[PDB]
Amino acid sequence: MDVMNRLILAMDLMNRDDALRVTGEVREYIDTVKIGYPLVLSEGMDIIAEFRKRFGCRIIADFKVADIPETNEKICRATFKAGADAIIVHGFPGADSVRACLNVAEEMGREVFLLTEMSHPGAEMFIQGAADEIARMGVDLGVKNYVGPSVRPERLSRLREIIGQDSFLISPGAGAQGGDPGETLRFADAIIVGRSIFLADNPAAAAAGIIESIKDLL
Amino acid sequence: VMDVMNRLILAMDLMNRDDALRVTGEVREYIDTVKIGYPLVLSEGMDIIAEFRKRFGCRIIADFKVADIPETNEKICRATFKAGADAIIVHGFPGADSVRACLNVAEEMGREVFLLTEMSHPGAEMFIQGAADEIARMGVDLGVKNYVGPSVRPERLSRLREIIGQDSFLISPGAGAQGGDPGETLRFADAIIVGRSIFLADNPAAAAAGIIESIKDLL
Ligand SMILES: O=c1cc(O)n([C@@H]2O[C@H](COP(=O)(O)O)[C@@H](O)[C@H]2O)c(=O)[nH]1
Ligand SMILES: O=c1cc(O)n([C@@H]2O[C@H](COP(=O)(O)O)[C@@H](O)[C@H]2O)c(=O)[nH]1
Repeated sequence: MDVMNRLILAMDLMNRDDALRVTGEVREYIDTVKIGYPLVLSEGMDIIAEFRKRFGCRIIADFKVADIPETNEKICRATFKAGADAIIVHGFPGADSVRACLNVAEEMGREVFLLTEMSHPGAEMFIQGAADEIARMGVDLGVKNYVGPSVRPERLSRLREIIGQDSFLISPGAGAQGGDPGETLRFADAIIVGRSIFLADNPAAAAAGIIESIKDLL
Repeated sequence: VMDVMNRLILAMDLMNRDDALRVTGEVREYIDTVKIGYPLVLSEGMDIIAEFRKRFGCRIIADFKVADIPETNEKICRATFKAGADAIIVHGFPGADSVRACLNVAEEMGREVFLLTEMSHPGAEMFIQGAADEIARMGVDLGVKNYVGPSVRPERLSRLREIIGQDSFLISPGAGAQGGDPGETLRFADAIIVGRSIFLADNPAAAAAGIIESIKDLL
């Protein structure tokens, strides 16, 4: 996956007008948008097709898929039917649940991203202690795309070590949650950024500023 | 606790509005509580909740297995309750802040959170099972009153019930298609969740009536 400027916009605004406007304002800087449940549950799955029509961006559906295999398969089918290029899946529910998603992705020409460790404080309670094993499970399953946390670069580095330099790694938590774009890109292929762009006084200037700060990494 | 008719919750995981409405209508004399998940919501929109309320007046549990950071969890809960869900199901494995975020929205909005502890599928044994007792204890500490645990592992369901106490409300999927037994499950759970063995039946009403007949002494 070739992500422009190593920057993925997390579009978590919950109003169609604002989401489209803000994405349009930063469109020259990105070609990849992460769309999650805040926007989808507020405006419908048809929002994905609308983003493709307006921006011709790739769409990662951040749905943190975390059900049994039967239900995971259905969620992935509905998601890819809506035009998502990729879907993010939790690893914590185990290998069969991940495989269910991989199967649908292969059938429909899409990608699965495996979420290993998360960026929030609560991730330390259960996820963190399982994360290396979840990453190894991904490797065993042939997963090529991973998500790990900007806010813990030592954990992000370990995740990179496990999956190898050939796998693709994206990372949320830079900006609002305190992560640093440049440090994160030592290990991740791309950073995910939401609020520090879409809540900024001037979203375009915010995106341009982030990119300026990592210019030597592009 | 919510008064679930016949201790039986329909898992409506059909992905077509016409079929989902037909089947739900057919079993309405037996079931007043319906679990709507992402297979239906992502296929037909959040307005499917509105449609179910309009047509059936059933309680709606939004099975969204909420599993994000606190900020995003809050947004998901707000959108879900705005659409008319009575309750939402939240994963415990992302930790206490993520659960608290959902509880705070539910409190503000006058709705309920169900905490999913252990899951029913084989993959649950890899990571979830070993965390489940602690996830349940965390729920009790946070003031969670409603829980989800697996029909297919009676021994685990019993332990979950012990942890949360007799006053907590516990619902349980895995009977029927996944092999769990309704009667045994209801030794510990307040209600069983049943999907495919009802909604794929030639006669979903007869399937529901049959399940209920088999547990009639427990009603
Ligand atoms: O560990 C994770 C995994 C995520 O997908 N995310 C997602 O990444 C985005 C982060 O947005 P922000 O830059 O506003 O903090 C949100 O959409 C969030 O749900 C995260 O923050 N941490
Ligand atoms: O551990 C769990 C938690 C669930 O919510 N579920 C949900 O309960 C339902 C089970 O349906 P069924 O009776 O067709 O097996 C599905 O909606 C599934 O997503 C489950 O099967 N196991």
